[PDB]
Amino acid sequence: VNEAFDLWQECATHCQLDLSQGIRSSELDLTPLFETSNEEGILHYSMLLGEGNEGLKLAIDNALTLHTTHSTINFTSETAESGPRSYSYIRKGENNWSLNWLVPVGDDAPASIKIFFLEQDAVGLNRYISPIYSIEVSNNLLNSLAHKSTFYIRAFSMVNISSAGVSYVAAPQQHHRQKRWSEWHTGKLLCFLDPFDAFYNYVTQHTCNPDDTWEGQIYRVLAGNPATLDTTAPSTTPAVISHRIHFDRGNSLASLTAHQVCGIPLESLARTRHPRGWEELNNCGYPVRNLVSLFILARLSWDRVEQVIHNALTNPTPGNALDDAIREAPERARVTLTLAAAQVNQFDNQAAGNTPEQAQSADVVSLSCSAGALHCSAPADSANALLEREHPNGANFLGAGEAVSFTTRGTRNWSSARLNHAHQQLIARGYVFVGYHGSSLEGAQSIVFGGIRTRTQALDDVWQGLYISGDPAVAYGYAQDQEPDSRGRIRNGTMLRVYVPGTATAYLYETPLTLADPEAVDAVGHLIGHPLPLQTEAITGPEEAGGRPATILGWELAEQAVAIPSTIPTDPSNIGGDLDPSSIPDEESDISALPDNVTKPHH
Ligand SMILES: [Mg+2]
Repeated sequence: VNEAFDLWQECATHCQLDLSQGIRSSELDLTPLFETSNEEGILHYSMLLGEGNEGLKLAIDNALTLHTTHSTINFTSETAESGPRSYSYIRKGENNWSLNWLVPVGDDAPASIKIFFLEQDAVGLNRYISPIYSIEVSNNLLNSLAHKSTFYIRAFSMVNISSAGVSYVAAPQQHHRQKRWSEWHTGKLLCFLDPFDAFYNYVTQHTCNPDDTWEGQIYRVLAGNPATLDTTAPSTTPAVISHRIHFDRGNSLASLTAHQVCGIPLESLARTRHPRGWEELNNCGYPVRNLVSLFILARLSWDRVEQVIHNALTNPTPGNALDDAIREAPERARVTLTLAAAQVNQFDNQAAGNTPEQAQSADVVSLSCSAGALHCSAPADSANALLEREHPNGANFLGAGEAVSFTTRGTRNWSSARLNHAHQQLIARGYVFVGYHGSSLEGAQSIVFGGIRTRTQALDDVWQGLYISGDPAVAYGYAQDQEPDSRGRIRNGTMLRVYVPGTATAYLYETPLTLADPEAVDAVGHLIGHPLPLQTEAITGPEEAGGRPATILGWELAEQAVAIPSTIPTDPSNIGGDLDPSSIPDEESDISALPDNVTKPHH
């Protein structure tokens, strides 16, 4: 009796909802107020739960069910095809919290909903956020949640609901489809929603980039009276935001790897509503994902990727699909499988329970790292996920111009003027030039558009990291394919410039000892104040005895470094040749002053 209520009328402002007579339900009917026909954008459903928000069962249709206690918010969600999926959030707050869900609208829009909990301080200001949970659901649920759904609430006695309603923001149609939804699977999602932009700024100390986060799109209420203005606690301190991404297809590791190799937004490799086939996906995205899948099907150790590639190129099994896939694009296979192997090793080391094989289908957790902070600590509840740290990369610093791409005939759309502008933007953001990195065309695409990240390397564990040099002639030797293809051919590659955040300048060390020399290991340990390997440090020294300098960035520093293209071309007439110092533009030499490296330990 009197089960029914009207959330968007009675609880728009405030309602004390009676739970004493058993279950309460409200139709959330959007059909009168919003026609999803010819709309592309985001529905943001929210309500604030006050006193009596503990010991409740909440539901949206039969699709999403939440259980609340004082210390936890637990939920189970339906998925498109993989069956139900359960998450437990340990509360960071003790007072009110908002239930938020995002429903993307449009035939071309993403095939995931977002769920997240914003916890307030004692005085009712937004202070803490849960992980952003991304669930790939059926086309039917995506459509229904944008039309009519029912909200159920039950105790086991009343609950204070306020600011119940729904808002909408249209996707910007001036940006092509890939770019348009690029931040759907990042913490910058919060920058799409007017009430949370400043929350993101205060918690991450990163910009809400106008051109990447829909700035200027009108965020408007459709029903009820939801929170639209910022009410962020002014005392909010920096903290890592986590975005947990479920892949219904079970191909998370392959999709993550394709994102990192190709520099393609992770959303583009997610579930599609209707079979898509973007030019960037058919050329790089799908083939790279497919190579990881074929490697998994071969049942080979991730420790052996470089020997599997070598074997495929020099002593292949004819008609073996993995060998043939490697042979088609060997250098892409090197970048692809050494990235996936590093991700699998990192996953394995996150928990005793974790196995290489659980990595294949694990959720991705995207971490919004705090600007400048040298360490980006993962939340405890991310230990069962594939971690990717969001740091600015080269693509954020290319500035205005046509699309930059890497070819044997040279870097496209990359003038001295564009480099000077990029350099100026980097030093204005406190980044410091540390040297040149030579890579393959595919290596450059990955590092610039995907970001620098750990790859497995055939070398001593203690000397692992990104190998660069202050001397562009050293880098130049690596600015080509790492090994020949199946016909014994090597392509020229790309010269890159590498910049570290200014926060790392005290950890840029130098020794007269030879890098990668077993006899230098204890002396380098003494210099950096702990045994190798390098963490958030770099070491500079002779490449070989008496030789030219090189620099190793520890992988944890390298992740935070930015690579942009050099205007030093690779000469395709003289593949394997020495750098002609006459091919170095004076405008580049002028911006290439190197740091004052630390030569004695701090203590
Ligand atoms: Mg915004």
